[PDB]
Amino acid sequence: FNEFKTPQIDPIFDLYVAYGYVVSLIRGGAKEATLIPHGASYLIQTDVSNEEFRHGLVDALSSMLSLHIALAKLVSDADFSAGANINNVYWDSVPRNLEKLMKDLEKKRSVKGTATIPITLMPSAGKYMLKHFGVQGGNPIKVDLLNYALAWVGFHYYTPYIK
DNA sequence: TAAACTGTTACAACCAGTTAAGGGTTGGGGGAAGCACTGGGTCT
Repeated sequence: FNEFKTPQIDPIFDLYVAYGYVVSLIRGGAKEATLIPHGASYLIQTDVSNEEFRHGLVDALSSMLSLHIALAKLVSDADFSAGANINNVYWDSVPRNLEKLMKDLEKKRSVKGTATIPITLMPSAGKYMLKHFGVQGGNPIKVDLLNYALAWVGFHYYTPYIK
């Protein structure tokens, strides 16, 4: 077994990245696996280290890009781009994020940077956050690229939305 | 000089007959179903 560790942020985005983990594992096999909910941890029990998790993730990401291209800068009708996203800036940030993910996680190498977190994935996300008196010039909260992609795939594939 | 004795207190028939107990006609029209105010990202 591997006991894939999942960081704790909030039981909305954390459940989204858990959905991404479980969908990536079920994509490509991963038999005799289970999901153990720990309030917010939402851990996975599977007997594999990393082969089929990569296979399922790349398959799901290829399907993501295909759906984005099929749907119509690079605004489309995709759920993960404009079907649920309320910001016009997201309609262009999602294509570039997916393109960067394609350029990064295809030659068997890890990620190198991070990304912002949107309202749809986590309602508690915003560029203005106070610490003691006021807010900063940027956003202290950041999400890893792999975690961001898994949250995106979980949001588009699992949670339902009404527009 | 006395102060109603007694059989009797209605019988019998019958105790609504029929007919219909709404007929019709319309069962919300017609408008609107939040107007703004608060914008979140990515860059210089």
